[PDB]
Amino acid sequence: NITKNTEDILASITKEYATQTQGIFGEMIALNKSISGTLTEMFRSTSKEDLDIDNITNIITNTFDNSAYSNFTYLYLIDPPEYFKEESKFFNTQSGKFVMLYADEEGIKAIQASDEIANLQVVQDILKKAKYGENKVYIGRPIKMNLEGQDFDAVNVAIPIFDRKNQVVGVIGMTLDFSDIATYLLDPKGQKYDGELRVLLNSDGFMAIHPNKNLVLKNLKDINPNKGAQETYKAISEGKNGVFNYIASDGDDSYAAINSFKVQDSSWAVLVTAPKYSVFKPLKK
Ligand SMILES: [Cl-]
Repeated sequence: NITKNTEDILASITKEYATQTQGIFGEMIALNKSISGTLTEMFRSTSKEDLDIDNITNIITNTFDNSAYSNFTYLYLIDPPEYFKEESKFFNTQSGKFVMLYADEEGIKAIQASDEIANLQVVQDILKKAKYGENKVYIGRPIKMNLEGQDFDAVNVAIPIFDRKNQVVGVIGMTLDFSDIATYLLDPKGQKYDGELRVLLNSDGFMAIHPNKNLVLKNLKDINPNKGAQETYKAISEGKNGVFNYIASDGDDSYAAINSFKVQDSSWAVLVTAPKYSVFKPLKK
């Protein structure tokens, strides 16, 4: 009865959270692909001497105007026309790199660009590895960012821009603030069991969302190494689904469900737990 039903409930809960999360990534990626296509067509068809800053601006703002899940949008150009830099101080990082960075107005507005964008792992990977003709989207792990004064937990999605010589000339990308995923993943209205943990992590174990904010960005395998957690970690590592006996980082002997999903070349999982004691002696709340 209760054990079987709890397992089935946890599988259902994780599936729904996974589906919703996968859809948000998919929407962001479709927008990024649209703009990367349009910008590459521009940079292939337009001489450097004829590059038009307002044409570029309008492509960005038109693409990202419609209430995206992306909290930020950026265009990094490695070697733009010099007049680009003179158009706005916001387009210049501290080291003089050219980054057009947009945040929500609430529509999008330019904000001061930072080298934090240019130094993102996805950006560096694109500059080093991207080749014309690939259909690749570069997706990061959960990281700390600070673009407007306050820290937030984020993941980045980015695509190269190319010119007619088939060279990378820039990167168009987006930042998702995991607070916006936490809005549903940690909604107290969704708490079914006492001590239930709802977690988003990548397949490597790095946590994007955990009820304990102190655990965000950490690897679950490092902070919860007990043998009673390892079966669950294997499922995550392998990109599988299932429901397991699991001993959580807070010590609670639990049922845990995993629903694993892929996003382009990245791999993620939703983990949801129910302490066994909560399942069998739930409190009247
Ligand atoms: Cl990154």
